[PDB]
Amino acid sequence: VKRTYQPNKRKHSKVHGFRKRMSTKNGRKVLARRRRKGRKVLSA
Amino acid sequence: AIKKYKPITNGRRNMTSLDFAEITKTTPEKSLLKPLPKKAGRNNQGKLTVRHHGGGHKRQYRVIDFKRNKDGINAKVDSIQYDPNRSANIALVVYADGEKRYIIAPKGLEVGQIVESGAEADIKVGNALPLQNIPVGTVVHNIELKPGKGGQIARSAGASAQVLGKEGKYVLIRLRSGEVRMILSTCRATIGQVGNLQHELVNVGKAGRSRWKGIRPTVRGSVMNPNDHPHGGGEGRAPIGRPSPMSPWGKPTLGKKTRRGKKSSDKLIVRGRK
RNA sequence: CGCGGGAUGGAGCAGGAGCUCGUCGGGCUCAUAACCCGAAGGCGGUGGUUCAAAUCCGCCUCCCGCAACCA
RNA sequence: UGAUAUUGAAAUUUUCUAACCCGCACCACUUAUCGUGGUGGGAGACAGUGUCAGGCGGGCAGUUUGA
RNA sequence: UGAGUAGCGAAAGACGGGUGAGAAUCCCGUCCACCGAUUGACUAAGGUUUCCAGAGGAAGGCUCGUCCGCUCUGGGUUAGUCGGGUCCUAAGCUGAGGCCGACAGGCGUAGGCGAUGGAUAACAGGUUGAUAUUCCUGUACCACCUAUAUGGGGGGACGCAGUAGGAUAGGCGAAGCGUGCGAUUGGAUGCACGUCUAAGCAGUAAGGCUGCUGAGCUGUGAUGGGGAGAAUUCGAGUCGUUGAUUUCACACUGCCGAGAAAAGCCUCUAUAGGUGCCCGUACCGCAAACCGACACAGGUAGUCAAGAUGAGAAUUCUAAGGUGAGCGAGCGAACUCUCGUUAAGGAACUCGGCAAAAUGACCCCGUAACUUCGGGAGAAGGGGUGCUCUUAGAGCCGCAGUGAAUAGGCCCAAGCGACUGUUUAUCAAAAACACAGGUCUCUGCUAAACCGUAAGGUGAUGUAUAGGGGCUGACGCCUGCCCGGUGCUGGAAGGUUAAGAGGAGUGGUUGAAGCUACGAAUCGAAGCCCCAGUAAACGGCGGUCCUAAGGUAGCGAAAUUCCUUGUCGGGUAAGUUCCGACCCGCACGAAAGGCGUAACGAUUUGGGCACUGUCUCAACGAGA
RNA sequence: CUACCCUUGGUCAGGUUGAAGUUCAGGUAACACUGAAUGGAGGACCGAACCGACUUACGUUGAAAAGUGAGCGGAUGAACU
RNA sequence: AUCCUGAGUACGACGGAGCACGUGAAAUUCCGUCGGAAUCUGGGAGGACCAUCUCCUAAGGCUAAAUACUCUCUAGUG
RNA sequence: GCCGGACCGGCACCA
Ligand SMILES: [K+]
Ligand SMILES: [K+]
Ligand SMILES: [K+]
Ligand SMILES: [K+]
Ligand SMILES: [K+]
Ligand SMILES: [K+]
Ligand SMILES: [Mg+2]
Ligand SMILES: [Mg+2]
Ligand SMILES: [Mg+2]
Ligand SMILES: [Mg+2]
Ligand SMILES: [Mg+2]
Ligand SMILES: [Mg+2]
Ligand SMILES: [Mg+2]
Ligand SMILES: [Mg+2]
Ligand SMILES: [Mg+2]
Ligand SMILES: [Mg+2]
Ligand SMILES: [Mg+2]
Ligand SMILES: [Mg+2]
Ligand SMILES: [Mg+2]
Ligand SMILES: [Mg+2]
Ligand SMILES: [Mg+2]
Ligand SMILES: [Mg+2]
Ligand SMILES: [Mg+2]
Ligand SMILES: [Mg+2]
Ligand SMILES: [Mg+2]
Ligand SMILES: [Mg+2]
Ligand SMILES: [Mg+2]
Ligand SMILES: [Mg+2]
Ligand SMILES: [Mg+2]
Ligand SMILES: [Mg+2]
Ligand SMILES: [Mg+2]
Ligand SMILES: [Mg+2]
Ligand SMILES: [Mg+2]
Ligand SMILES: [Mg+2]
Ligand SMILES: [Mg+2]
Ligand SMILES: [Mg+2]
Ligand SMILES: [Mg+2]
Ligand SMILES: [Mg+2]
Ligand SMILES: [Mg+2]
Ligand SMILES: [Mg+2]
Ligand SMILES: [Mg+2]
Ligand SMILES: [Mg+2]
Ligand SMILES: [Mg+2]
Ligand SMILES: [Mg+2]
Ligand SMILES: [Mg+2]
Ligand SMILES: [Mg+2]
Ligand SMILES: [Mg+2]
Ligand SMILES: [Mg+2]
Ligand SMILES: [Mg+2]
Ligand SMILES: [Mg+2]
Ligand SMILES: [Mg+2]
Ligand SMILES: [Mg+2]
Ligand SMILES: [Mg+2]
Ligand SMILES: [Mg+2]
Ligand SMILES: [Mg+2]
Ligand SMILES: [Mg+2]
Ligand SMILES: [Mg+2]
Ligand SMILES: [Mg+2]
Ligand SMILES: [Mg+2]
Ligand SMILES: [Mg+2]
Ligand SMILES: [Mg+2]
Ligand SMILES: [Mg+2]
Repeated sequence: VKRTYQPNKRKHSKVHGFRKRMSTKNGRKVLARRRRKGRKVLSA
Repeated sequence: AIKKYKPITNGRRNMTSLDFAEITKTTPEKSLLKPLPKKAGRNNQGKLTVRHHGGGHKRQYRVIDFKRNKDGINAKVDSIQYDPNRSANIALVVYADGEKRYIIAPKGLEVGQIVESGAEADIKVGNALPLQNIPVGTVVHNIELKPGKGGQIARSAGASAQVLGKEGKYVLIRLRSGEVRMILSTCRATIGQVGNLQHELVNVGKAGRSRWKGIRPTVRGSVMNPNDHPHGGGEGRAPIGRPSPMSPWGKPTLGKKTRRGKKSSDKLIVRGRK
């Protein structure tokens, strides 16, 4: 059966990547939250 | 003329089509073509704002000269051609300086005819003139609403208007809908009636042909749910069940007039269409 | 099975008893009908409230309307 | 839908132009269907917009709908 | 605990030899078996070292393990030409100025980014444990470098179907050549394979179009290579037939639904030497490495496409190649599952013929009611297929000849829906939705409608033969009455009302004025009250009385009928279902359409034939 | 993932039926009309790939959190990808 | 007190808001719309408002400290 | 309750 996750390097980077997060105010809020929590990984 | 298909299949039963006899050239003028991607009833936000639009055959736009603002130069009708973007056929005309333009093809126009535009042009089918120089009683089409803007009225297949009178700086015209209204006398119109008169006689015949034309199915409100439509819900089939039939957005949709008041054309419209 | 409404000259309707048709007598007509003129004739019942009851109290004998279910 | 502000000028609703408006034409910025200016044309103290007011308003909302 | 219980995830293995502490499970060999429009081969995504060699056996592997996609150590991916960038644009995204918006921000012009498309120069052979159009060999091509010698136009550039051809690839046959082999089972002297070689460069060329184009062929490339082969040297590349799904080529014809852009490119205003970057390249890849928690019977785009049989990429057996499936050994109980057969009967089973049986290919006869004249139709129902010989006959054999496998069951009647299509991913595929067609209504264009606070948009680069919304739902015949109520449309300014205008007048305070709190006539819109019209608007179509008016046509115990298994007829031996009638319509009825309707249906319902383990009534056999 | 849409690509073994036109022949005053051949239309027919999911059996601490076996619907289109 | 001393301001009407205070007899402060003063013989406030008295002098600006907090640093505490 | 006609018709209605 076809499952929900169909990985795609380009789609992953374009939707969840660092530059996409930077492009919006709320995305920069995401990055700030992860930096505050101390995450090793900030984005895709 | 109209050709009626034999009932070889249930789909072909009662189906009719135009024979396209009046079409002389089956290919368009390359230099007058522009791309025309489909919007499918979706606006700049990406949201669907007009229902029942989508799909359909790919089309290329033909640049049409609605303005007819090339005066004093005779143009010869090169061909009559199919236009997927409008009900009327179009005419490829070649001016004496070699420039080629597309015009709405009027009824009775033929290959080799000479057309012209301007105040001094003769009253003949295909000639474009200001409404000030068109005699009363003349059948016209492609009528401007503002000088130099280009024809906006009576462009559909078989559409025409009759010049009724000349009052001051305005000309009284009767439109296809029956409404009689004033139009600035410096506005231009083309002599004659738009061709392709049998366009309206076509029996589409099957659902697929509408799909080719790009029309997606219409779902009746009464077979929806209450959260979708005021006509939704009810056990089994249901009548309207409210004082007036409703649009999907909760507005009365049978007889309720929607033309706004305080329009500048209120003083220009003499008789309503009804 | 629960709730409610009705019983008016002979007929259909009004409602502390009148309109129309029906009957009788006379007239008009060759005769009948139609028509015209006069006369008579009535609160479904059973008990009570009431100075006094078609009228109000409850019930009785039928008809009529809504409803008689969630399993 | 009315008042009032933007909002002016003359007759007695009509007129005018100059504010305001034009998903109107031409020109320039400019290899530009945006915009901004310029000129014409249309319209015009109306419209639009602000404030106040009356009306409509299951289109949408918060709730009530006893024992 | 359940319990040494369930399970150990589709299937064919056997033996010999080896290794080893230990072997059904690892390696080698022989035989056997399975796939083969694929279990074969090659691209892409995705994964990211899983790739290779040596070593190892704790844990992982549903058993075992000496083995591994596991552990340890060391390795492996080579490009001017392949794919991408240093080229082009599509949707879309972004956007200098700009427009809009409490903020945050939204939009948008020029421009820019952006392949799934356009442009663009390299082939063949060899080689490793692991890379190869990348390394090597031979032979090329492209861009640039050095020396000798900006506007116009065109083009790119395009759909779908079908047909007739040319060529080539590929298949087949003869063996023309070549290479082998030549048989201890009765016989013969026949048996089995091979039969090629690119880009580039010159010559040419079937065609096609109105000179331009054009598949392909020939030579060269190539005393090179590769080769069925013999013991490093030597070795054949020929005749016929068939023939593409490839290519000429979206060339030609036809059709309506009318089929990108931009750049590269075109056109008008030699030789010689040298240089040539970055990213990817391992491996898996219809899967044990991807998505499914798994070494999971699932899902995963494209390409290549052999023989016999055949219409076929169907069927069965095979080729190339790959595989024997990560628990086994016995036994051959019940019971369960998957298969095969079955006396006599043949739907008696059951809610219901559910399931199964039956039909089935090709060729020839032959084919009804009804019909929208197309259909219905493969209607139905019947005949023939083997092999040998002669040139349609004569023979031969079997129980049986499309001898296997694969390949419609059919008929009669009724409800519903015209039809193909769509739907509740995961209990409903339908009579529901859609539909072509009909009608009503809105909308004169900065249209109406819709999204958005707006700007900006969709509608539409459309313009009443157009666009939006409501209802109905092919087609045929048709669609009756009611405008009193509600809605909608149009009148009227008579009454009623708000802000605002207006100030009669009254009080507080100081005889006042002043300040102050109120404040009455009168004016002041839409709406409403009123009138009219409108039913394919919402609705309504009763009980002499009343109403706005009391059901026309057609249909009717119906997908509607409660009584009810109404009554009568047909069908059965027997029929609460079915069909045909009646009308007493609890409680049909004309676009929430009425009545019919050929064709269509994995629709619902009744009957019949064929057929059968559905059943009387079970029995035996195969496998898990 | 799924619904719908936008741009740009790709795919559909084989059989069957035989629409419109055209030509020839009859026929006419001229048309209508007719037969034969040609032609190859269709949300056409049968049926693989492919897309579905009607029935049934199995599975129901599954091989699988929706599957498998056998039949079944569509299969040039409102097709699938 | 001859001159100057903050004008679309103060203030008012309407609609709101902030004031403990829900429009209330609601003073006092602010916003939008519209109107709109006076000038030391002036102007504002003392909880509607008037008068008297009392206090003050809006419509310009600047101004440490006592106050709030702890991701930190230094030294310590329970 | 406020008002216009002959109760009717609009408006008003926060113990
Ligand atoms: K990759
Ligand atoms: K046993
Ligand atoms: K319409
Ligand atoms: K009405
Ligand atoms: K597509
Ligand atoms: K106030
Ligand atoms: Mg629509
Ligand atoms: Mg529904
Ligand atoms: Mg609703
Ligand atoms: Mg309803
Ligand atoms: Mg109902
Ligand atoms: Mg509600
Ligand atoms: Mg609450
Ligand atoms: Mg209770
Ligand atoms: Mg235990
Ligand atoms: Mg045991
Ligand atoms: Mg046990
Ligand atoms: Mg056991
Ligand atoms: Mg077991
Ligand atoms: Mg296994
Ligand atoms: Mg494979
Ligand atoms: Mg390995
Ligand atoms: Mg183990
Ligand atoms: Mg390893
Ligand atoms: Mg933008
Ligand atoms: Mg390799
Ligand atoms: Mg590789
Ligand atoms: Mg993994
Ligand atoms: Mg798997
Ligand atoms: Mg799979
Ligand atoms: Mg697939
Ligand atoms: Mg096969
Ligand atoms: Mg395994
Ligand atoms: Mg038997
Ligand atoms: Mg037998
Ligand atoms: Mg039998
Ligand atoms: Mg039986
Ligand atoms: Mg029985
Ligand atoms: Mg069956
Ligand atoms: Mg067969
Ligand atoms: Mg259907
Ligand atoms: Mg269907
Ligand atoms: Mg379901
Ligand atoms: Mg289902
Ligand atoms: Mg319907
Ligand atoms: Mg009326
Ligand atoms: Mg009427
Ligand atoms: Mg009943
Ligand atoms: Mg009905
Ligand atoms: Mg009707
Ligand atoms: Mg109706
Ligand atoms: Mg119907
Ligand atoms: Mg059967
Ligand atoms: Mg067994
Ligand atoms: Mg293929
Ligand atoms: Mg079909
Ligand atoms: Mg089929
Ligand atoms: Mg589905
Ligand atoms: Mg299946
Ligand atoms: Mg079928
Ligand atoms: Mg004050
Ligand atoms: Mg001051």
